[PDB]
Amino acid sequence: ISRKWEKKNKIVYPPQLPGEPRRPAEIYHCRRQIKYSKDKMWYLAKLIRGMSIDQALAQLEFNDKKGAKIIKEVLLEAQDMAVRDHNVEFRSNLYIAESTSGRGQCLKRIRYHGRGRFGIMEKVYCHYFVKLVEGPPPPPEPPKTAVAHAKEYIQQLRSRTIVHTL
Amino acid sequence: AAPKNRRTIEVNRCRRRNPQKLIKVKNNIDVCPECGHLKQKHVLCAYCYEKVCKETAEIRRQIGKQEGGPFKAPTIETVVLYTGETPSEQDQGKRIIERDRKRPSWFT
Amino acid sequence: ISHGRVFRRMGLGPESRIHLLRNLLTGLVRHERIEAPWARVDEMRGYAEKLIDYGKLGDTNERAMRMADFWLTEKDLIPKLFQVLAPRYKDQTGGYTRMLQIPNRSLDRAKMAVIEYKGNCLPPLPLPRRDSHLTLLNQLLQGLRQDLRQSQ
Amino acid sequence: RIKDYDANFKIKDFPEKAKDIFIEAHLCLNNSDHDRLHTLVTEHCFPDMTWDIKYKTVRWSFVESLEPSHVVQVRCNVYGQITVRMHTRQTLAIYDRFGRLMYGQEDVPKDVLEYVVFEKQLPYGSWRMHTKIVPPWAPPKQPILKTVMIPGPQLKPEEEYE
Amino acid sequence: SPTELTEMRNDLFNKEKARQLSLTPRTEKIEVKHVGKTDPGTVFVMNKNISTPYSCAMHLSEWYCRKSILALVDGQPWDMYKPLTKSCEIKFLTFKDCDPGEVNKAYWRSCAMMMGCVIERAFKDEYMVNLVRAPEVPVISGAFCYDVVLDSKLDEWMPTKENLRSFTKDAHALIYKDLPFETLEVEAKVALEIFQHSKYKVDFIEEKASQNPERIVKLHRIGDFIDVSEGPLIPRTSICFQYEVSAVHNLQPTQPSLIRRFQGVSLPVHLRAHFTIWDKLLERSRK
Ligand SMILES: [Mg+2]
Ligand SMILES: [Mg+2]
Ligand SMILES: [Mg+2]
Ligand SMILES: [Zn+2]
Repeated sequence: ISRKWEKKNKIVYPPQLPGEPRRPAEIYHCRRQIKYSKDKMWYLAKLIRGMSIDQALAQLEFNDKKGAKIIKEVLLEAQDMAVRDHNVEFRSNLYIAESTSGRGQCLKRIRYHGRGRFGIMEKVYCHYFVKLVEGPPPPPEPPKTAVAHAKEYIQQLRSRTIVHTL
Repeated sequence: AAPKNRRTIEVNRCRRRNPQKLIKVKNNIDVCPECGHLKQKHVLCAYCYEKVCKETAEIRRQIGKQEGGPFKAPTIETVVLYTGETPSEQDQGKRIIERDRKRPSWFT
Repeated sequence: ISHGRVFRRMGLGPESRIHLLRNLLTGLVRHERIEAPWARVDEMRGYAEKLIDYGKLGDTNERAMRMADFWLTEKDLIPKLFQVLAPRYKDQTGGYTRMLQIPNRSLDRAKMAVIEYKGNCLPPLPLPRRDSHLTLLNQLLQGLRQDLRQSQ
Repeated sequence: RIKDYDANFKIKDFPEKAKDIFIEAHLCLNNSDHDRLHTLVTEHCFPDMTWDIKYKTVRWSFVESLEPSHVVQVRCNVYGQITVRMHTRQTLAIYDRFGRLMYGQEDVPKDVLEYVVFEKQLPYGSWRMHTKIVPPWAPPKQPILKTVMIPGPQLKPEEEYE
Repeated sequence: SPTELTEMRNDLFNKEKARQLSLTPRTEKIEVKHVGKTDPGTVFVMNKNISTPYSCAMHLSEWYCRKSILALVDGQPWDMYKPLTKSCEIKFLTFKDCDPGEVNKAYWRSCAMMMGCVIERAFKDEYMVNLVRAPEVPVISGAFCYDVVLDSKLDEWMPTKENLRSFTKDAHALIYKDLPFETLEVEAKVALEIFQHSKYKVDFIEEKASQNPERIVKLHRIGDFIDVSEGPLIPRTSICFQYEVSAVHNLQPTQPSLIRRFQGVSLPVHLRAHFTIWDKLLERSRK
């Protein structure tokens, strides 16, 4: 097994120079061996990916999936540790930069079928990972307008060269 | 019928990440003015409803203690009175349920 | 095709549906506030209103007594139905029940609702209240109303 | 008792050694030298110095001592504790995991009055910082850069605010 | 030149900000307790003269920041971006409170200020525009009013529907810009230094200095637009959602000068009104 996500919180950066932009705080948290399918957890992770901590908590509090409660607990723990240990000034000033579900260590069981035959069940377990970044959530990538789209087309036209000649 | 070929991870990703599959963001969530916890606009506040349910459970337990057994539902109205409260003229002739606590502010 | 079908298909059949609604309605009559799946509460609200009307009809009405005897599985509630609820609503003509959705059931995430008889002794529900008349929009609309009244 | 156990100790000469030990221990904190810390401070001191400073960089520097350090109180399988009052001038700058300043100024010196209690074990023992007594009348420490939120009672639904 | 006037006014505003923030060096800690109904008992150990009720809301949650328009500090209304000055009691006021009166007044003043900025920056250079005052008309009046004196060259010109629509477009451009409502409590001397080129603003500053015990005046900037505020304003122009310069009316006493009153109506994002209700509100505001 690998546990690099936990270690990711132990990296210490050198002191920043006064004439340097303030480095946003990053907090890595995870929960291991959740009795939940990673495929099902991925939908919740994608849902809360890129949102602010408060918005993610709000969505999870009212989503009906079982993994929603687990992710809410993980996010609350992440917020608490970010405030206590990672010197994050404001609780609400955090957004989910990364949220993914990983396969856990699963157990194999037997499912009995009709004619003395069987299948191999898998008591599925999954991991859950979050990175919380201090600061307002990055603005959503605006859809490319017709102006920019035509600009790209014209750039493609201009890039044309006389191929296969001097 | 059995699969004729294994579907690739590309096709599977397409199918299972199609926005029809993805969870929809809910924009009907709002803050409860009473307690400040989150609530869906049409749904009742969970925190406030739990407060009311716990107070109702206490009142109902007192009701059961006073009734003393099954099939003893009163034939008169009921009034809940808290510590430091006396029955009013309207409350006269009504079964009094006494609660050993101060009247909740929300309760009236 | 279910055009015009007004009754949900519940339980193990029509009789089981009637019995489930009867149990829910007996609980409602006993406790004056019952939380149950949303669809079942919606189905039983009409029957609760109908029992209130039958109680209004009076004790002496044999038809009302038979209806109450059928619908209230606990016979101690029939005197209640006829002497506590119907007298309470004698002034009213309808809307005896308040039904409000509740956060989904923790077990199976079922759509739940709480249904109560109005004016019960139990603590009031956190009823949803409209925005105060003193808000910006409401004050502007009050200005509209005052201007129209002054015009007329 | 100290002299009958050692036979070469000097109360008058102690303050210089105590000051040197203090400066070296704090420089070891600056450089994250736990091996030298375990020799310069006791086991009751090392956790207090290192636990909250783990995962952060401290830029500590002693600039001068205002008044000369002098022994104050000494008491005594058998340990001997010496209290030394030091009114010196130091600097601090504590940064986060991300190198963001969170306490003090890297250059501005501050006057610090403190009472360092050293201890020694009486064959191969030595004099190591054991504690720091903070007077109840001590001036408030330097304020923190970041603001703080202190949650109120996380009331359960049945509970009511008082 | 108008650009020079704006530049120098902004320069004076920035110097005043720097002086005020330097007057309190280091980080003095003040305790502000949440006296609000929800989240009771939370005490915030904030930086004096730096932290704001918006910082309090950020500590609490994002919903506070989004929904809180004003802050009652020790019972007095405060701008969400006005730095706190002492340990106190704080209560955030939203639009949907039981008695939103103060928030309504603040939003109303902010809308008037945005209207004034649009008015000043809309007209062509050759025409002189001088903002005289923003009357504190009630919300029941159905329209926030801003009083201006235009160039004598335009003494017989009335804005057309297209001109009003252009004013609305400029106001919506400001809303899209989403500028904060920077605020300062600045001495009447500095206020007069800033507004020395406007007799109306000078006399308004004099009235405010007379009303208050000291000579302290509320000076607000949206962007490159210094103005005197009758009271607290809203956090950011993005609070406004619907905004319409409804009409313009010349005041009856025209002999001294033409006091033209620009009447507009607005509604925040939190209180959006349907299209038909908004149309009726526009009709009632055009009066
Ligand atoms: Mg078999
Ligand atoms: Mg398998
Ligand atoms: Mg069924
Ligand atoms: Zn609530």
